[PDB]
Order: sequence, then structure tokens, then C-alpha cells
Amino acid sequence: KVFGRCELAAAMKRHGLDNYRGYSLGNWVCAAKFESNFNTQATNRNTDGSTDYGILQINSRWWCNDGRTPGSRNLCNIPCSALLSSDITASVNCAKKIVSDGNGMNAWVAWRNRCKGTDVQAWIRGCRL
Repeated sequence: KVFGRCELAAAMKRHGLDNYRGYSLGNWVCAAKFESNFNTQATNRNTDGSTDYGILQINSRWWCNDGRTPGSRNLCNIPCSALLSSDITASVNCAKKIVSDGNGMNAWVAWRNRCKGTDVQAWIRGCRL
């Protein structure tokens, strides 16, 4: 599913991402925009054999199992395909585990290069939350 900007904003808030770990909803929408262009079915293979999945492009090397990633760990305890459904539950709950520690949203390269330090708040402007 390819989400509209405000449509994904409402769904994410509905899934408890607004201010999760101190990150306002704008961050998540902006991260989704640049990681997958709001497309839950986005996938990108990497040279290390891993693959990034879903709206937030979660990597299989550590968070999910796709049965072909070398030295793969499945910390979110799910098949990577679960990160591709129109139902964002899996991606959201896995992302919550990822952002909970480590380096926060700095875990998302696109968020770090296109959202961090900008009016991330703009991505929710005019939205029907």
C-alpha cells in the first residue's frame, strides 16, 4: 500500500508513534517519506546480502528473517514479509523496538539525512489527526 502523507500520519498516531520515545509524529512521517516514499511494499537489497523492508525500510540482518540473509538475526521475531503488508502494525511495533534504545531515530539513515534538524513538524501540518 502506498500511503498518502496525512493518511499515514493518522495511522501512525493511531499506532502510538506520536511522541514515542520523545519523537513527535512528524519524524515518523518524514522518515517514511524518504525511506520508502510511503510505500509498504518497498524493498532494497544490500551488498551484505541483507534487504531493507517496508515503509521504514527495516533491515533483515538484525530485525527480521527472510531466509537468505547471512548471519541474520530476527530480533523483531517476524518474517520480513510482515513488514510489507498494508497493515502497518508489524512495521510500527518493530520500529518501536528499534528506536527504543541504540541511537534513537538516528537508526534510519534517511531520517538522519532528510529529517533530523529540519521542520519535521511540517509533515503533519494540515493533517486530520
